Amino acid sequence: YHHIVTPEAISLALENHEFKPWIQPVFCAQTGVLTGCEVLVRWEHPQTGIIPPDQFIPLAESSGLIVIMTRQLMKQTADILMPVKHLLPDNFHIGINVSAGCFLAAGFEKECLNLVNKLGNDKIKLVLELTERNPIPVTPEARAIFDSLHQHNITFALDDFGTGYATYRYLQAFPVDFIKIDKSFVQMASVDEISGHIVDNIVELARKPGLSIVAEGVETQEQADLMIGKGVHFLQGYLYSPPVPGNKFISEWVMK
Amino acid sequence: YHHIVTPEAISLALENHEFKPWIQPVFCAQTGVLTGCEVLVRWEHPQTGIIPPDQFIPLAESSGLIVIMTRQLMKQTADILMPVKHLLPDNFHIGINVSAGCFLAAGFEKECLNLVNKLGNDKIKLVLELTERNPIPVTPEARAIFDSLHQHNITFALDDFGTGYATYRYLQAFPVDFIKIDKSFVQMASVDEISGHIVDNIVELARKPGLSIVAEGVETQEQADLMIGKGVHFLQGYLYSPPVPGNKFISEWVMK
Ligand SMILES: Nc1nc2c(ncn2[C@@H]2O[C@@H]3COP(=O)(O)O[C@H]4[C@@H](O)[C@H](n5cnc6c(=O)[nH]c(N)nc65)O[C@@H]4COP(=O)(O)O[C@H]3[C@H]2O)c(=O)[nH]1
Ligand SMILES: Nc1nc2c(ncn2[C@@H]2O[C@@H]3COP(=O)(O)O[C@H]4[C@@H](O)[C@H](n5cnc6c(=O)[nH]c(N)nc65)O[C@@H]4COP(=O)(O)O[C@H]3[C@H]2O)c(=O)[nH]1
Ligand SMILES: OC[C@H]1CC[C@H](O)CC1
Ligand SMILES: OC[C@H]1CC[C@H](O)CC1
Ligand SMILES: [Ca+2]
Ligand SMILES: [Ca+2]
Ligand SMILES: [Ca+2]
Ligand SMILES: [Ca+2]
Repeated sequence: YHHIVTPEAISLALENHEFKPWIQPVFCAQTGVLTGCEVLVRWEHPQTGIIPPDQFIPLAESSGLIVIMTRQLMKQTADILMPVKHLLPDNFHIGINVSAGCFLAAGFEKECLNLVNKLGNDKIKLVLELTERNPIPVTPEARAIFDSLHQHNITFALDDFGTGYATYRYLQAFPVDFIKIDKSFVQMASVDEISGHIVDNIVELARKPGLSIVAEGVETQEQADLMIGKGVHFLQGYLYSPPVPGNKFISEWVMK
Repeated sequence: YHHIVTPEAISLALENHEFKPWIQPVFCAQTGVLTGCEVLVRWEHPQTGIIPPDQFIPLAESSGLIVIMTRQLMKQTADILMPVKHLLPDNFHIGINVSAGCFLAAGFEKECLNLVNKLGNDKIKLVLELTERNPIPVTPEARAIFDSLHQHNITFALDDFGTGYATYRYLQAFPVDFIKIDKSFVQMASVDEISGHIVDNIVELARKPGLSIVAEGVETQEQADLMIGKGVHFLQGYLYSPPVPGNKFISEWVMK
């Protein structure tokens, strides 16, 4: 078959609450312990099964529907974690992918605070994951939103570090708290006379005062060893677990 | 807008010859003259319009249908250029994206030769664009195909340079003739204290093989200037032209 995703299809799916948060664990690189997670959206379409984000997020962004989607994902994430919030490790980080439209929408900050207040400000840390692809623009208006969120104890990550066109300029405007190295670099062989120099360079550029580095996309122990050896702070990847449904995240990570 | 497609849908589209070669011009960095092109597939679906490769190539590759697709694209490319082959610049390069399945299929080399023989061996140069993503495996069998194609005056490019896990190893197994710097790096701002150091590093690593370098994805004169100044040999990008249909490529680039 040939299914076509249009704004009308996404909008109906939102009405039916078919966009679910799946969750991928994040770990301390030095101790191996659970420190957090990233929420990754999945469209659980009753007739066709699970549709991944690459087959709808870009249209959700250009149509504006992402705003409603992310609002639902944040409510649902809170609903999943509320019953086990007392079992989470202290300072448990929750990563939410935030596109430019979401960030700039009126009431965004109130939705962030609502998630934090449900789970416990003393307990979790909300991490808003931003990207240089189709980015938040550098305006005083955008920086004011960013600063207000920071003042309310919300933090930020930069996704896909090493792939952006003007990353220093971006970080100047949006001084985030975490740098997530793009998976492409995380998976490069240290011994390779080309690729080992690339990942070396990217990781060195990522070392900035106060910024914690997350190596995302770790698939093998040898990738993990390279990142650990470079003093990266957090690890995320298929080696540990792909993203899983809420209940499975609770059963396999919060409880283990 | 997002098309969720099955092997059965691709196969029917191949039966209907709906996969068309679009063509993007490539230029000499020093003189600005037309030197070649890259063929980029477009699914011209009669009911829904033009579907880009990101919404079907990966399934074409995993299903095996890419083999038939590329065979069609090569025949069609020859059919487009045959009527104007005498008007092409001498040594006109034709870049064809070749996935692992295509490369390894019996009769691949004969399909390459058929294209070359139609357009003229002393006239064009067929360039097979390979990628480290889902790559040809490093086996004696694979290297024998690669060598035989080289002995028949066919050449190779490495796509997406700067993104592969073990690029030196890859080039040692598959000693290509051109390096294409990935667009992500070509578009980095030289003045950026992060991104300028990344593109600097990637371009210096791209010299290491001592091959011709193509900068793809050039969108601004400043990107072009950075690449020209670094001694890159060829330029390709929206600054000059996006990929266009065959007739338009002939009318706008081949002809004057
Ligand atoms: N091969 C491999 N892949 C790994 C590994 N570890 C993690 N990943 C995948 O890498 C992606 C990480 O998220 P991302 O870079 O922000 O990249 C994300 C993000 O840009 C976007 N996205 C996902 N969820 C959301 C969302 O709720 N909102 C928005 N605006 N974008 C989202 O979709 C992209 C793709 O998401 P997913 O398909 O869920 O793909 C996810 C994740 O499952 C690994 O070890 N190996
Ligand atoms: N933003 C921007 N983009 C530019 C610019 N100049 C060129 N591009 C785009 O960058 C891509 C370059 O091809 P690629 O990296 O091999 O990346 C290709 C290639 O991996 C694959 N693909 C395309 N045609 C074929 C094919 O016939 N066979 C196979 N196996 N893969 C193909 O799909 C990918 C995407 O192709 P396209 O969507 O046609 O996208 C093309 C091209 O239109 C620029 O200045 N700005
Ligand atoms: O657990 C550490 C956290 C690092 C920031 C990332 O964005 C989410 C997880
Ligand atoms: O025109 C020069 C050619 C360089 C190799 C590329 O793969 C296509 C164009
Ligand atoms: Ca992310
Ligand atoms: Ca990533
Ligand atoms: Ca290519
Ligand atoms: Ca590329």
